[PDB]
Amino acid sequence: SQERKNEIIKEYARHEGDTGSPEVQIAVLTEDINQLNEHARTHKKDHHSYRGLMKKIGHRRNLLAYLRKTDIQRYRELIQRLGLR
Amino acid sequence: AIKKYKPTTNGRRNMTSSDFAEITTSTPEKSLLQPLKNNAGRNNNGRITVRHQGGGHKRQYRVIDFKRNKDNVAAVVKTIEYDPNRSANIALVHYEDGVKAYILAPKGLEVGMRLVSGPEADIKVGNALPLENIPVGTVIHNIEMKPGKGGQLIRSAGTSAQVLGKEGKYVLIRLNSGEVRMILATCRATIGSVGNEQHELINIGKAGRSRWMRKRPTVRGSVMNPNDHPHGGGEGKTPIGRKAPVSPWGQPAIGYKTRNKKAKSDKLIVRRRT
RNA sequence: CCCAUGUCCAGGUUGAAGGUGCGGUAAAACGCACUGGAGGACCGAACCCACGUACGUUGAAAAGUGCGGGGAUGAGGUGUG
RNA sequence: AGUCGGGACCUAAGCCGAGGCCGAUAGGCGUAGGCGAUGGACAACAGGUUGAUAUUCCUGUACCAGUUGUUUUUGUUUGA
RNA sequence: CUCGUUAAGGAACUCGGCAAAAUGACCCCGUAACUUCGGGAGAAGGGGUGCUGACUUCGGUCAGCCGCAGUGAAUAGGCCCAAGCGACUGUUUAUCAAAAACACAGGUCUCUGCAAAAUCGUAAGAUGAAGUAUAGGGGCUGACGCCUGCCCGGUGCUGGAA
RNA sequence: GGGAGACUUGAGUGCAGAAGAGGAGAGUGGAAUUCCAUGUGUAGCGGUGAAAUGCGUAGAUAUAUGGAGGAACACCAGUGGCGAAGGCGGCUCUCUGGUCUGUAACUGACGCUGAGGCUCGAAAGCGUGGGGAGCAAACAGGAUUAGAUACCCUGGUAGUCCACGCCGUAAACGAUGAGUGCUAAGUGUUGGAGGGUUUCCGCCCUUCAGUGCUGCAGCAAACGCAUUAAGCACUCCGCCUGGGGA
RNA sequence: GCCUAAGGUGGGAUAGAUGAUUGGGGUGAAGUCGUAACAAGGUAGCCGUAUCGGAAGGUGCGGCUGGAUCACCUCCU
RNA sequence: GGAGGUAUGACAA
Ligand SMILES: [K+]
Ligand SMILES: [K+]
Ligand SMILES: [K+]
Ligand SMILES: [K+]
Ligand SMILES: [K+]
Ligand SMILES: [K+]
Ligand SMILES: [K+]
Ligand SMILES: [K+]
Ligand SMILES: [K+]
Ligand SMILES: [K+]
Ligand SMILES: [K+]
Ligand SMILES: [K+]
Ligand SMILES: [K+]
Ligand SMILES: [K+]
Ligand SMILES: [K+]
Ligand SMILES: [K+]
Ligand SMILES: [K+]
Ligand SMILES: [K+]
Ligand SMILES: [K+]
Ligand SMILES: [K+]
Ligand SMILES: [K+]
Ligand SMILES: [K+]
Ligand SMILES: [K+]
Ligand SMILES: [K+]
Ligand SMILES: [K+]
Ligand SMILES: [K+]
Ligand SMILES: [K+]
Ligand SMILES: [K+]
Ligand SMILES: [Mg+2]
Ligand SMILES: [Mg+2]
Ligand SMILES: [Mg+2]
Ligand SMILES: [Mg+2]
Ligand SMILES: [Mg+2]
Ligand SMILES: [Mg+2]
Ligand SMILES: [Mg+2]
Ligand SMILES: [Mg+2]
Ligand SMILES: [Mg+2]
Ligand SMILES: [Mg+2]
Ligand SMILES: [Mg+2]
Ligand SMILES: [Mg+2]
Ligand SMILES: [Mg+2]
Ligand SMILES: [Mg+2]
Ligand SMILES: [Mg+2]
Ligand SMILES: [Mg+2]
Ligand SMILES: [Mg+2]
Ligand SMILES: [Mg+2]
Ligand SMILES: [Mg+2]
Ligand SMILES: [Mg+2]
Ligand SMILES: [Mg+2]
Ligand SMILES: [Mg+2]
Ligand SMILES: [Mg+2]
Ligand SMILES: [Mg+2]
Ligand SMILES: [Mg+2]
Ligand SMILES: [Mg+2]
Ligand SMILES: [Mg+2]
Ligand SMILES: [Mg+2]
Ligand SMILES: [Mg+2]
Ligand SMILES: [Mg+2]
Ligand SMILES: [Mg+2]
Ligand SMILES: [Mg+2]
Ligand SMILES: [Mg+2]
Ligand SMILES: [Mg+2]
Repeated sequence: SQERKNEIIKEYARHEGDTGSPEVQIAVLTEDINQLNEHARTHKKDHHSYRGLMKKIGHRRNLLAYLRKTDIQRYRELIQRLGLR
Repeated sequence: AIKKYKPTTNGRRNMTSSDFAEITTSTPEKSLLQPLKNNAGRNNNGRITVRHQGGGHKRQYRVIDFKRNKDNVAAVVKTIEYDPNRSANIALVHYEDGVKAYILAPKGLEVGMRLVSGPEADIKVGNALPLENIPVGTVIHNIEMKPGKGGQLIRSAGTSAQVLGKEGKYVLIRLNSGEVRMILATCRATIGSVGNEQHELINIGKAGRSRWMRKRPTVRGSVMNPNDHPHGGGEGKTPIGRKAPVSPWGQPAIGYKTRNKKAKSDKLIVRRRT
């Protein structure tokens, strides 16, 4: 949903008008991942959709790895805000 | 669901039971309990008339409302309860006027559903309507054979029947056995199928459990004496050694039909099965 | 054999499911601890039973005794009606 | 023995069973209603005493159900 | 007859190690094949046990003392390898047989649409069941695992109806 | 290579658009087959190279009206589309993945590959429970034959279908790992984008991403590949070292 | 008295030799049975799987062309 | 013209 996506983008924007940035991308990915996890539990046999979920998870992992390498403090803040490990 | 016990003991080995997840409470309704004695297969003459029955756990009878003839008010499903007397679970329901009752629990029933009975009730699981009001293809249970007598057919756990069509004052029904027959259109039925479908899959596991469930041991006729059973006698293990296997009283036990040949209900039974 | 209603089973042992914590993962499965206390579960008195043997065999006894033996929360024992 | 156990309390299994049902005879079955404890309900204990009884007798101190009477309050038919 | 001891040997006895002997408690170490992963398992095989001091974190440890011997008496599993049968706990010929026999959970076949079938009864009336085909009766097989071949001519059953 | 910065081309996000049998769930439509019921109706039907078994006077086949139920989706349909691969074709709705094209607002190398792992994975097969029309291993019978445990014919169980769970293999193939850049053209077609026309439709030019065909350079043992390389290069991975035994 | 070589006992681990018997595999100038494959190999072959059969093998489902001949469609020349 | 779809036969010579 674009409206939900936009609200998350505004919430986690590094600064005004910042659509693209580790925080924004990771947060948006996390919400998609949670929503898609619910879809998967509803449709255990939706293997094709599950593949896209795995790709999102991998992309979110890569963004987290980059962010931790770049600014560890921003990494800590983001994981706390999103409740990640 | 069905939970399988770890083989901690040879008795427990291969045993399974239900988790009773659906059951919401273990305290039945005092007003609806009635005392029941274990007849143990003995009639008023005191003779054993049905073998292999007796012993086992004590039970209290729960008064089930098979009639579902209280159409004035809605009944809210309060609880889903275990019933020792029948394979299916029961549901305690409160009528808005304050009358408490038990019904069979259909598959998919949930606490809070507001069931209704009568011609105008919508076609929802747990509702009760005369068969004439139930659209073809619907799955039903707790069917009564005579108007006002109360549901008699399709009451075991997981069973269900389907409405096939109408004709005259009768309604065409496929029963759980696969038999198709006519049933008087004024007879009522409950929409849905009887819950607790998993009941069939339980593995009893040990002899003591059958004894709890009031089944006494079954002795094969082939190991009795000739004066006890037509199969009795003979040196060592023996084959049947007759034209056909028979019950203890000589009734053939494989394929020999027993339904009365001049049954009045043949006129209504359209297609038989079993 | 069964029905209704009572009642009995010293004392030890083992540690099922489940639960909690910590690991682990995107979430899991899963792993480790702790907790938990299942069982026609284990050892063993009372109780019930009756496998071996000796003796007894005009017996202490018209079926027993001595030494051992099996079950012992169960398909259990047993009382009253 | 008012107090313990039982009866004048209750019911389970089972049994009897007005009418009733069924049946060569005899009778069989059974409704209402009853009977039926091994269960429910239910007011007293300590000590002493005899050769032999004791929560039963005696001493002490109680409790339960009820009657009569005195007194005290309150209600008498918009009535406790 | 009941019981104790017995040189050397140690099953040579005997149908057969029958009987007896031996093992026996607690603590510690340690423990195989196989397995349904639970077990097997108290496997097996070993070690310690008394008394007096000292110190103990209170369970020990260190030191010393005594005897042939320290759960000093009584009460307490013998064990292992392998094969057949039965899966298992159970049940059985009161009073010569306790078992491989019966039961059993599981499997399968079949009957039964409800005044069900089945059974007791001349009947009424009952049980089945205040249950309703995931239920009830009957036959066979008997945990579990892998499987269960060919024959419908004959006899039964089921259907058919010229 | 490390450390402190900067950058936007790779990569991703935002914004605006495009297509699709991508997946999952619940419904639902018509043709046809088989069976069932009922009319008509009579002696065949069916089948082969030729026959027979078989079905049919207990009235078959055919034929007409219905009923039941199962499976697959004619026409559209197209080196057409989509998916990582296996694969996905009636229609509707719900949930849901990816791809492509613009744009240049955003981040500022965040990327590629990837042992071990994990996931997915045709068909057959296996377990539990369902379902079962057609088809059809096994199997029965009739043929063919020297024989025919086959090809052919008549029947036919498992299976094929569904749910869940195993399995984890195929000539699972383009018999061609992934990523990136560079190196003549010509011509179809799918989905876009921009412009020059064109009243619109449409025609032309440019361009991106697919998808075919033809064909230089180059490569090759040859066959052939050739911007969808098997050409020219770089990175990472898997794999090969005579045949059999295996 | 501690320490400890050798020795003893015990249950395991591991290496080899050997063993009634048995399993597949290989070699052996002219043995028996058929003829599965190579041509359309006379039913195209092959791959996976399942099942059946003296034997090669047959059949079923799915897949590949590493498919002969012939008739169409779309593409290229 | 091309391309993707629809019964037996030793051995050596
Ligand atoms: K068991
Ligand atoms: K129940
Ligand atoms: K039996
Ligand atoms: K016999
Ligand atoms: K004895
Ligand atoms: K009294
Ligand atoms: K009493
Ligand atoms: K001797
Ligand atoms: K052992
Ligand atoms: K000593
Ligand atoms: K012991
Ligand atoms: K036995
Ligand atoms: K058994
Ligand atoms: K066996
Ligand atoms: K025994
Ligand atoms: K027996
Ligand atoms: K079996
Ligand atoms: K049975
Ligand atoms: K049999
Ligand atoms: K059985
Ligand atoms: K036969
Ligand atoms: K026959
Ligand atoms: K989409
Ligand atoms: K299957
Ligand atoms: K393929
Ligand atoms: K093109
Ligand atoms: K070699
Ligand atoms: K062939
Ligand atoms: Mg029975
Ligand atoms: Mg006998
Ligand atoms: Mg007889
Ligand atoms: Mg006999
Ligand atoms: Mg015999
Ligand atoms: Mg026990
Ligand atoms: Mg006694
Ligand atoms: Mg006995
Ligand atoms: Mg025992
Ligand atoms: Mg014991
Ligand atoms: Mg009393
Ligand atoms: Mg009477
Ligand atoms: Mg009378
Ligand atoms: Mg009292
Ligand atoms: Mg006295
Ligand atoms: Mg001696
Ligand atoms: Mg000696
Ligand atoms: Mg000897
Ligand atoms: Mg001798
Ligand atoms: Mg002995
Ligand atoms: Mg001692
Ligand atoms: Mg036994
Ligand atoms: Mg036993
Ligand atoms: Mg005896
Ligand atoms: Mg005996
Ligand atoms: Mg048997
Ligand atoms: Mg399949
Ligand atoms: Mg065929
Ligand atoms: Mg392979
Ligand atoms: Mg192109
Ligand atoms: Mg050939
Ligand atoms: Mg061929
Ligand atoms: Mg060929
Ligand atoms: Mg064949």
